[PDB]
Parts: sequence; C-alpha cells; structure tokens
Amino acid sequence: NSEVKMPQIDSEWNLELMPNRSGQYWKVFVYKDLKYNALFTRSLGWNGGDGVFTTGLPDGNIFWSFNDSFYGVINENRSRGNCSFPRNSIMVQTPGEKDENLVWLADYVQTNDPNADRYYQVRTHIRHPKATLSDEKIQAGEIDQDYLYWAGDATIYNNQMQMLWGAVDNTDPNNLMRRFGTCLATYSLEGKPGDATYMKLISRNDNFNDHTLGYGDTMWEDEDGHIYLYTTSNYKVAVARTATRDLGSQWEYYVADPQGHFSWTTQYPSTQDAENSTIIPLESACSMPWVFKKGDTYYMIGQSMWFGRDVLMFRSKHPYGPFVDQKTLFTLPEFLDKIGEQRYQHVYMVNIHPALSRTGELVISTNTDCSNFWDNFNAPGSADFYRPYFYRVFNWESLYDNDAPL
Repeated sequence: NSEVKMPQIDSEWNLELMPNRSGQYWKVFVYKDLKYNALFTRSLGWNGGDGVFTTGLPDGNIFWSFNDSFYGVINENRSRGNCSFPRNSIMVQTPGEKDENLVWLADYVQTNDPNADRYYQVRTHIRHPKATLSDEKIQAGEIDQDYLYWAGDATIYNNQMQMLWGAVDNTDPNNLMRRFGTCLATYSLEGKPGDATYMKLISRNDNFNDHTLGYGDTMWEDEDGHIYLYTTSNYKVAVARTATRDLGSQWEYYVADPQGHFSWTTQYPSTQDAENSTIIPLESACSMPWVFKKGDTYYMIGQSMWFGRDVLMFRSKHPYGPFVDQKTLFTLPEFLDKIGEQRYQHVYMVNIHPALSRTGELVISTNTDCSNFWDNFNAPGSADFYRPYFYRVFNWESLYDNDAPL
C-alpha cells in the first residue's frame, strides 16, 4: 500500500512530532502530547503519580484512577516539597482541558492553612480490609504499607461504574507487590463532580476474588455481550471473560489443555496453566496488554518485556484469539523533558486511552521511576520523574499495510 495518510493536527492540541527513532515505521506519526504533559505538571494537590487509567463516562466526563501518588506542594523549579503518598486516588475530568476541569475527588487532610503542615496532602481513596493502621493514624494522614489496592480497569453497567481494585501484599520484603485478590467496587454517576453523590463508592465486595492472577487489570467490552479480562504472568498474556455486561457476572477462563486445545472453563486456572494458555506468540513477551477492536481486527498494545522502551502491537480475529504478527509501534524516550537529570530508572504502565482520542489516534501514557526514592524531592525538577507523560500515535493502522491478512 503506497498511500501515506498525512495526519491533520490542530495547533490547539499542542502536539510535538517525534523524530524517526529506528523502532518506528516511517508511515506511523508519533507525537508528544504537550497539552496533557502540562495538565499533569501541577503544583498544589496531585503533583505526581502511577497507574493513570481512564474510563470515558456516559455524561461526557472521564474517570482517572491512580496508584501511589504525591499530594502536596511543588516549590520553585519543579522541586517537590511536603507531600502525602496515598496508595490510590481518583479524579473526574470534565469537558474543557484546563486544570479547572481536573476534579480531584480527594480525601484532603487540610486545604485551609498554606503555612501549616499537611497542606493539600491526601489519604488513600480505598483501603484494604487487612491493613492494620488504626483509624486514628489514618485520620492523622499515615498511609498503609502492608495491604493495599491498585487500579484495575472499569466499565459502565446500569448507569454505574463497576471497577476492579487489585489487593497487593507488601509484608514479604523478598516477594514485594504480591497480588492476592480483587475487590469489585461500584460507583454512582448521579450528580456532577464534587457532589456528594457523584463518584461515591455505592458498594464494595472486598472478597470478590482471592486470585493470584490479575484478570481484569485491562479489559475489552465486546459486541458479543462479554467483557474480556486480561492479565500477564511472566510476560505471557492470559484471558478470561464475564457472562454478561455486568462485571459481577460468572467468569470463565480461556485455558489450554495439554494437547494445546483451548476451551472456556468456569474454574480459576493455576498460574502454571494460565502461562501455558498464552494468547500472544510463544516467542513474544509483553506486559499490561491493552486490547481494542477497529474494523474486523482486534489489536493489542503492550510494553515490551523487562521495562522495555519498545511499545509492541499484535493483532487477532478475536478478543481471545491467537494474537500474532508482533510489531514495534514506537520506542519511548531514553530521557525525560525535565529540569535537572533527564535519565531515569524504569518506564512502565504503558496505558491506552480511547476516551482522549480526538480522531482515532492512539493516546498512550507512561509511568516513570528514578533509582533512588529521595530524588522525587527537594532538587530542581525532582517533581517530574514520577508522573505520566502522554503520546499520540497517528496512522498506527499502517503497520500491517504490507502484511497478508489474518
């Protein structure tokens, strides 16, 4: 296919084209979204974080969930000051794309005295029942380090958002961040962001799963009435699905027999069996796989293994089917657009945001890390290691131009 679909970029979008790296195809146009990078360059309240998962709502707003995030003050030259580090938090983005539109639904400690301690510091949004810090220590702004919840994907069912929260055990210093269960949280969509009713946790089932595998960390609501729930174990992608569009429906797992024969079973598979049932090639590895459908093709986008900067893409004729023909969509930067040291430790949580897509382009966001935790404070630019950076990929579909069909 000789056609080169030139993308029409509005200057208002504040996109900056990235140079042909090596990893990306010449027909694929990759951009740095400077508008969104600016939206998440904040000084008061949320000013750095992890996770960063969107969910377009039926009222035109977008729901954002975060994992470990800094809530507090950023000083002169993006030098992070006094902050809280809640294990999770949420926000609602309303139409407008100005900071006023990021409605942080935060459990603030205090927002009255800028000269007093705990200014714009926040508490964990949803706490794990096994966490032992006392209600007094939680009121005093202490954050849980033993048992916690981190964001899973979420869907809309009966004008209510059903979300999965993954239970994480950090009591073993060798085996840290051990997934040990899931909680099904139901949120109301009654009112407007800031209301008492809007995005209030209506119900929680903290004993929903006790599963080791994180089925549902990413999701895909398909035309066939099932919500596909994905996970990885040692960079092997396994899939499960809900019986109906209710996230609380009976789950069935796509698991492979010893003869390589796949079939849907209601029994939760062993980790060993879930890894034998990989839905990507056996010669491929990826983490945080995001599946979506465009036309009559299912596309999967994931980060290459061991915190690789290469963003991978696979395709299939089904949301569970053999994901094949790996391609490198693009390579994430080696340096951050930051004050001070631009080099960083890890890039992870390469997430996909259909709700932010203006014309069908992929809207991707990363999470980054610095080796030493103290470097997230008190130095020029320290604020900008631990925050998402946004990208837009136009004409991503081109990757399979000169390949046969499935």
